[PDB]
Amino acid sequence: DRMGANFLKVVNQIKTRLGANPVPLQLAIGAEEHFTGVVDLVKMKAINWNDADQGVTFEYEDIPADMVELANEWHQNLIESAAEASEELMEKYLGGEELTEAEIKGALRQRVLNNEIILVTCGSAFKNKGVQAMLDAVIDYLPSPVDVPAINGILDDGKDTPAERHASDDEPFSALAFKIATDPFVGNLTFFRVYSGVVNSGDTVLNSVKAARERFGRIVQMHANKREEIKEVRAGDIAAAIGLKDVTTGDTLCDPDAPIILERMEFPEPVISIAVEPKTKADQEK
Amino acid sequence: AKKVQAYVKLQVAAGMANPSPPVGPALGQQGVNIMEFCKAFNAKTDSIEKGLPIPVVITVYADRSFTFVTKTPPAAVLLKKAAGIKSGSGKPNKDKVGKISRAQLQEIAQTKAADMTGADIEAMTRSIEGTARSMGLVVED
Amino acid sequence: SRVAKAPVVVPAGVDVKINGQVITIKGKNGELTRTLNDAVEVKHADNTLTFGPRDGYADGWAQAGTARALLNSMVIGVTEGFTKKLQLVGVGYRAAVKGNVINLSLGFSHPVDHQLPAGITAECPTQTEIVLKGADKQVIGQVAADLRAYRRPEPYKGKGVRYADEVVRTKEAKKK
Amino acid sequence: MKVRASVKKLCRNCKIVKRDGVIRVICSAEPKHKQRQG
RNA sequence: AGCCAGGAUGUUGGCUUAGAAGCAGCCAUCAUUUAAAGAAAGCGUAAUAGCUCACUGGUCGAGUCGGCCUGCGCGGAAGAU
Repeated sequence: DRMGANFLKVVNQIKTRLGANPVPLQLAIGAEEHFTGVVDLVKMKAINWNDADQGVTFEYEDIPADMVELANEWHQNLIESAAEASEELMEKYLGGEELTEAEIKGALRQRVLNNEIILVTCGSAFKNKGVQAMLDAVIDYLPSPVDVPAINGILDDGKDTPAERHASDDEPFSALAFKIATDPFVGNLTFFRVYSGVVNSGDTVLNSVKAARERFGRIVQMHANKREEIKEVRAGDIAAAIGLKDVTTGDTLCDPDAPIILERMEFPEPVISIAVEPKTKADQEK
Repeated sequence: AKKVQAYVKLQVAAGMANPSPPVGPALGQQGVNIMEFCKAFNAKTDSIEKGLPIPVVITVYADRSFTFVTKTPPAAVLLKKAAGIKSGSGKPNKDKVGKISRAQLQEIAQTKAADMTGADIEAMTRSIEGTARSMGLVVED
Repeated sequence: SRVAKAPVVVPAGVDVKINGQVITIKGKNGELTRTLNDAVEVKHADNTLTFGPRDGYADGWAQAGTARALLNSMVIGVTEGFTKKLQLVGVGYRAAVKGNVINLSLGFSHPVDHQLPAGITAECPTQTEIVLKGADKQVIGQVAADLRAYRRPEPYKGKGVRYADEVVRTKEAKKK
Repeated sequence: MKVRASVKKLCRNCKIVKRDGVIRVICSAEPKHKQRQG
C-alpha cells in the first residue's frame, strides 16, 4: 500500500538478481490506495477486505472486469508450473485435461521438498489486507514436521549410518537446544522445540555431546511473553527446557539408551571488539 | 587501424594469467570475456621463458567483438634484461656503469624488423642509445 | 560580422506580414510574431531574409543580432517543433497527461495539477518520461523549467526532475 | 553566492558576465568558485 | 569560434614497483613518423576504462588576439524624529 510498489516487478526481479524461478500466485487489484483485492489465481477469486476494521470480512468474488486479461495471461503460466514439476502433468497441459485447484497443488507441494520455486503473495500486514489470505498457503505450501524427513540421528564415531527416525510418538525422545535466554527468576531459560516423542514432567535429560548430567524441571510456555507452565510436552511444541546445568549451542536433549545427535555447524565469529570499563571499583567486582 | 572508440597498447609479462588490476580496465572497456584473452595468447606463450613484459594492443568492433595484435617485447626492457637489474635510472648523467655495443642492439632489432614496420633499425639506434643515457649506462663498440 | 554574414532563408509554407516594425509570421501550426525594437531594418528581399541595423542605434548590431537568430528559429519551430523530454527520477514519482494538464507526484501531502498554456501539446510515454511539444523556443523551455524548479536535481542521490540531455553532478556522503 | 571585494578568475573554466552591474563569475561544475561583488 | 575529428603510437617511463602504470612526487626531459601528437594540465581515480588540451588533419571562408599607456565610468559604498 505504498508508492512505487509494483508486484510484478519484484517477483520478476528475482529471475535477474537472485537467479531463482518464482512463479507467483496471488496477484494485485487496485492502484495501491484504493486497493481492495488480492488475486488468488488457483481458485480465480478476489477477496474483499475490511473497510478499515481490524478484521471483519473475507468476501470472495470473481475476477473483476478491470483485470480480465491479465488474469488470463498469468493463469496459463500457473498451470505450466506442474507440467515441468512432475512428468505426468506434461501430457495433460497439451492434451487439455482440466487443471483444477486441487490437482495442481499435489505436484507443487512436492516442488517444496527440492525448493526450485518459491510461492509469493502481495498484500498489507498493517492495513489488514492479505493476512487472513496468507494462512491457507502455509498448510499447503510450507512443510509439516511429519511430512519432512524427520530426526536423523547418525551414530557417534563407529560408522556413518544416517537413520531416519519416526516423526510420531513411537520413537525415543529427541530435541535440540537453541535460543537459550536468561531470567532473574530461575537463571537460564531455553526456547527449545521438540521434533517427535513425548516427555513427562521430571526427567534426567542429558546433553550427550559434552558429557554432562541435567534434570528436567518445571517447563513453561509463553505467548512470547507470559509464563504458562507446560507440564506435558507433546511432539512438536516449543517450550522452555528449564534447569539445564550446562548447555551449549545445538546439542541434544535426549534420554540415554537412545539415538544421539551431535552438531555445531557454522560457529560464527563476533568481529567488532570494544572494551567495557567499570564506573566504580565496586562495579568491576560485578 | 581503428579510431576514437578504443586503442591502447598495454600488456605486461604473460606468466600471470589473471589480468593485473591496472591492466584490468584496458580489458574493462568493451565487454570481454576475460577468459578469452587468457585462452588466445597461451598457445604461443609456451615458446618463451617468461619474465619480460610482452606487449599487445586492443582494438574493438561493433557487437561484442574485439581484436588484438601480437608483437615482440620492446628493446627498452631488453636493455635491462641483459644488464641484470630492471631499474637503473636513478641519476641519468651521473652514473657510468654497464656496456653493450651496437651488435646486441641490432639483433634485438631484427626481431623488430621481423615483427613491425616502424621502430626501424638505424633510427632507434640513438634511442636505444637514448634509453641508455637516461638509465646511466655506457656504450662503446 | 558573423551575424551580418548570416541571412535566413524562409521556405514555402510560412508567410510573413511585414507591417514594418511588427511582423506576424503565418506559419504551419501557429502564429509566431515578435514586435522587435526600432534598431532593425527588415526586408524579405527575394526569398532569403536580409536585415540591417538602423542609424543612431549602432548597438543594434546586437539588437538585430538577436533578431537574426530569432526569426530563423520561428520559421522552423512553427512547422517541425521541439521535443523537450524530461526525466523524472523520484521515489514513487509519476507523470501522466490528460488534456493540457500534467500531474505532479512530488512527495507532498497534496497533489499538484497545473494547467499548461497554449502552444503546448504535452505527452507522457511513461511515469518518468514526459514529452512537451511547442512552436516558440521560449515557451518550450519556460513551461519545462518551472517543473524542474519544483524539484531541482539533488546532488547527493541524483534525485529530482531533470532534462533529457542534462547530466547532473552527484556527490558522495563522505562523513556518515 | 559568496560575496567579497575581489573577483579573481579562479577555476579553469570560469565565465565572467556583468549581470545587473555587479559581477558574478560563472563556473560549470564547481559552485564553490562563484563570487559576487567588485 | 563550433559539427565531423584522429587524440598518429615506442613505454610498464623508472625509482621503491604494493598502485606510486603520461594523471603522488624528485632526476632525465630521446623520440622510431614528424601534413596531426608531449616520456604530458585537470577531471574519471588505488590504477585505469570515460572526457579533453595538445596540431585543428578536413569544413566555414573573413578579420582576429593577448598585453602596455591614458579619457572618463561600475563595483568597493552600512546608521540612527
